[PDB]
Amino acid sequence: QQTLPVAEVAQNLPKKGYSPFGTKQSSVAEWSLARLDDLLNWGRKGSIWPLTFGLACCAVEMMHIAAPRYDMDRYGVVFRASPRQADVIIVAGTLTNKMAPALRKVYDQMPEPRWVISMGSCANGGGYYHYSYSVVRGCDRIIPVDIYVPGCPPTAEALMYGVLQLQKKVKRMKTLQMWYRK
Amino acid sequence: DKPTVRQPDAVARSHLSDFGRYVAECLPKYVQKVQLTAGDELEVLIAPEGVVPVLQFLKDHHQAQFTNLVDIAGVDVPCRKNRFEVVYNLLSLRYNSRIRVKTYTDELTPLDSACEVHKAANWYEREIWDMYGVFFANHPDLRRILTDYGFEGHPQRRDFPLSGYVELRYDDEKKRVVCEPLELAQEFRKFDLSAPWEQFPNFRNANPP
Amino acid sequence: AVQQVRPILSVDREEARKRALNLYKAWYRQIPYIVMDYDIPMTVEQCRDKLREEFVKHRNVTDIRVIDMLVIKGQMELKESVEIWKQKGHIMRYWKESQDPKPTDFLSKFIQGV
Amino acid sequence: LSLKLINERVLLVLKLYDKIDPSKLNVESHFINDLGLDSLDHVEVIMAMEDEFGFEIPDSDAEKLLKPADIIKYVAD
Amino acid sequence: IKASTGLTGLAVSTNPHHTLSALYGKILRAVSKMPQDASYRKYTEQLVKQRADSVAQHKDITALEKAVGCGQVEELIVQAENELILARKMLGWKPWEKLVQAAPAKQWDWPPAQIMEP
Amino acid sequence: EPKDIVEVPKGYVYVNNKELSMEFADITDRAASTMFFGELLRGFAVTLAHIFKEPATINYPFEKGPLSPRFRGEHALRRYPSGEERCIACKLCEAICPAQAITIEAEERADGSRRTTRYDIDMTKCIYCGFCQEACPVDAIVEGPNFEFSTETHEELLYNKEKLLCNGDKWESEIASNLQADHLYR
Ligand code: SF4
Ligand code: SF4
Ligand code: SF4
Repeated sequence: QQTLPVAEVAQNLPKKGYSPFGTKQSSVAEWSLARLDDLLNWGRKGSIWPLTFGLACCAVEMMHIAAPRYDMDRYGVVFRASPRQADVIIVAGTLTNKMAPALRKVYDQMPEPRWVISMGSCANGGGYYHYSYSVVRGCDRIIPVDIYVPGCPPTAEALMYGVLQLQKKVKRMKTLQMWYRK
Repeated sequence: DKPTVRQPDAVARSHLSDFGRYVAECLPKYVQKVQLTAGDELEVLIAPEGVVPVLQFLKDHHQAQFTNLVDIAGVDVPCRKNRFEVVYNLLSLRYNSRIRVKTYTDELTPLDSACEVHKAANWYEREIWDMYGVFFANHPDLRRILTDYGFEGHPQRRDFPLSGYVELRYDDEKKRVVCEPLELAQEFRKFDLSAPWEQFPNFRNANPP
Repeated sequence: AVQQVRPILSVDREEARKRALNLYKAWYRQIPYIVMDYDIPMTVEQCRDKLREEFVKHRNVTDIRVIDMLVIKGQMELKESVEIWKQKGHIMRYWKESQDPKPTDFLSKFIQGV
Repeated sequence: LSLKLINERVLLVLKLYDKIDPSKLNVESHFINDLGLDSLDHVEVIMAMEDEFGFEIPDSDAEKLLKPADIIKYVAD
Repeated sequence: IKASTGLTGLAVSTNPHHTLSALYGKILRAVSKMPQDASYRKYTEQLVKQRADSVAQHKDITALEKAVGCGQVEELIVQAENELILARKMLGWKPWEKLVQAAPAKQWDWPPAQIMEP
Repeated sequence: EPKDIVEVPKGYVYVNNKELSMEFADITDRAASTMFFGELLRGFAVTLAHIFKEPATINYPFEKGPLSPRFRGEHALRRYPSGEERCIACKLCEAICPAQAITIEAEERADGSRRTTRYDIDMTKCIYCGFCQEACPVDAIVEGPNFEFSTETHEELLYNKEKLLCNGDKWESEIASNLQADHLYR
C-alpha cells in the first residue's frame, strides 16, 4: 500500500492546490472549462441532500449524524423527503424483496446527477441476513452504488467519513472537461 | 446451598398443578393431556376441534379469566403425522399467571379460527397461514402478511430451503426487477454440530410408547 | 386406504369443480383491467392464454382438499391483483421472462454442461 | 322474443369464438360431446355470450347450458 | 357513588347489586340445564352461590368488593356477563362427554425423530 | 391544588388525575394564559435561552472521538514480536462467526507449521460482533481501532489475508496498546 510521504520528503512537496485538475491547462479554452468545471463541483459538493430513507437499524445512526454531536448540516447536508429534490440516497438497512421494487422506483425518480451511499452490512452485501429467503443480497444488485460504508451499524463518524468521500468524489467529476475532448 | 442452580418457585408450582387438574375435569371432551413444564409453566394439549371451546372457557370462566391472548406460535415437525403444531400463550391479569394450549394439525386440515374468543388473533393467524401454510377456517380475511406478494411456498416449514429458490435482480431490458433461479456466490456452509455422547440421561428413557 | 377428514371449503368434487370455474370467471373478467392498470408488455389475448396455460398445470389433481387449497391460493392472488398491491414486477413474474430457455435434448445439455 | 334475432346472436357468438368450426353449428349440437370443447373452453363461450347479450348468468343458471338449444331457450328470458 | 371507574371506557354502574343479581340468577338457570355429573356444573353452581349471596349480603359496593375481592364491582359485572356467554355456548358443545378425538401415536412426543426399539 | 378524580394506591403514579378547579382565582389564571399566549411564552423563553449555550458540535475530522479501548472496528491479523503470524488456522473464528463471513484454508507449511494459505473476511457480511476476537486462542484476529475504511467499490470490501496482514502492521502499535489495557477484563 502506498504509504504517506515522510516529513522531510513532504517538506519539499508543493502546496497541493484546491482544484484536482491543477492549473496546467495548455489553452485558454481548456483552462476556462477546468475552472468552470470546479464551479459546478463546488456547487454540487457543497449541498448534498439525502432522501431520508431510513429502512432499518442503520437508520437510527443515520439520525445521529444529524444530531448536534456531528451535525451533518455543517457540511451543507440537509435531509429532504421528496425524491425529486433529493440528490443523494443513503440506503441504510436490509433491502428485502418486498422493498426492492420500491427502492428502484424511488431511485429512478431521483433526478441526475444522483449518487447512492450504502450504509452498513445489510445494504452492502446482505449483511447478517445474507442467506435469508427474502433478502436482496446487497443493494448494488438493484441500484448502482457510489460509496460503501461498512459497519453494523456504521459509527456516526464512520458515516461522516463516508459522506466526505462522496464530496471528494463529487469534487473530481470531469463533466465539462470531458465534453471538450468529446 | 448451590448458587448456580436456579431455585424453583414452589408456591407458583403448587397453584398451577391443582388448577391444571381443574381444567381436565371441566373439559373432558377436548383436553387430551395436561402437563407442568420444567419451567413451572402449564401446558394443555387439546384436540384440534377443542380450540374455540377451550379458549372460550379459559377467557370467560371466573377461575380462569385468561383474558389476554399473547401469542400464537406455529411449530413444524416433519416426523409427526400431523406435522404442524399451534401454541397459544395466554395471560391472566387478574390471577397473574400464564397457560399454554397446544394443538396439532396436518398440512391440509383447517384449524378453527379463534378471532371470536380473542380477536387479537386476527394477524397472528394470518402469520401462521403465511409462514407455515396452516389454513384457518372462518377467518375474516386470510391473506399473506409477511412474505412478498406472489411468493410461492411457505418459508418456515422445515422442508423449505433456507435461501429459497429464487432471487431478485434488476434487468435493464425489462425496466423492472425480475426473479431468477437462486445462485449464491458462497454456499451456506453447514456445520455438523452433533455431539456423539449423550449428555442429558434423564430424557433417554422418557416418553415410553 | 381411506381416512375421515375435515373438509376445507367443499364437500364434493362437483362443488370443487364449481368453485374452480368461478375462479376462472373472475380472472377472465379481470384481464382487461390488469392490462390497463399495469405498465407491462403483455396484451389481453396473451394473458388470457396464460390463464388457460396454468389452470392446465394442475390437470391431474384429484384430491378435493388439494383442489380447495389451490382455489384458496388462486383466489388470494386475484384479490391482490384486483387490487394493485401486486406491483408491475410481480404480475410479469407469471411469465419468467428473464429466464431464457434451457435446451432439453441430451446433446445440447451435454455440450452446455450440467 | 325476437327469436331469430336471438338465434343469430347466439350462433354468432360461436362463430365469432375461435378454436371452433362453423360445421355442426346447429341448435341441437352438444357443446362437450358434439362440439367437443374443453370444460374451460365451454366457460369461455357462454361467458363470452353474456357480453354480446349484456346479461349476467349465475353459475347455477349457467350450469344448465349444455346446447345452443339450452342457451337460446334460456336466452329468451 | 364512585366519581370515576379509573378505567377508560368503563362507566360507573347504577344499581350494581341488581345487575349482578340478575346475571348470577341467569347463570344458575343456564347451568341447571347441564347434566348433574358435569364437573363444570358442580363448580360454577358452587361458585355462583358464593358470589351471589355476597351481592345480597352487602349493600355497600365498597364493602362488596372487599367481601368478594376480584376487582371493582364494574369488573364483577363484566365477569358475570361472560359466563352467561360461556355457559350458553357450552350447552351446545357438550364438553362433558368423552374425549372427542383420541390422540395419535407420537403426536405429543419430545424430542422428536428418534428410533424407538421394540 | 385541586383534588384527584381517582384515589391512588401505593407504588403508582398518575399522569392525568388532578381535576380542574372552578374558583375564579384559578379560572382567570387559566383564562389569562389561554388569552395572552401565556403557555407559549415560556416555551419561547426556553428556546431563545439555548442560543446562549456553547453548541455541542465537534469539528470533525480535526476533532473527533471519543471512543474506548473496547471499540470494535476493522479487522487485522496480528503477529508475534518475532514477526511470525499468530494465526495457526485453528478455525474457531470461522465456526463462531455468526455471519459466516470468514473463510479459511490451511496447509502444512514448508517448515511444517500449521498455517493458513487462505484467510478471507467478507466485510459486507460481517456484523462486527467481535466473537472472532474472543474465540481466537492466540489473539491472532482482532477488530482494530479503525472505523474509516469506506470504499468506492464492493470488491474492495472483501479482505484477503494480505490485506488483513497489512492492517495488522499499519495498526500494530495501537492494537497492542488496546489489548494490554483491556485483556484483564476479557
Ligand atoms: S447493517 Fe447492522 S445496523 Fe445496519 S440495518 Fe443491518 S443489522 Fe442493523
Ligand atoms: S466480528 Fe463477528 S461477524 Fe464479524 S468476522 Fe468477527 S465473528 Fe464474524
Ligand atoms: S481463531 Fe485465531 S488462530 Fe484460529 S483460525 Fe481464527 S485467527 Fe487463526
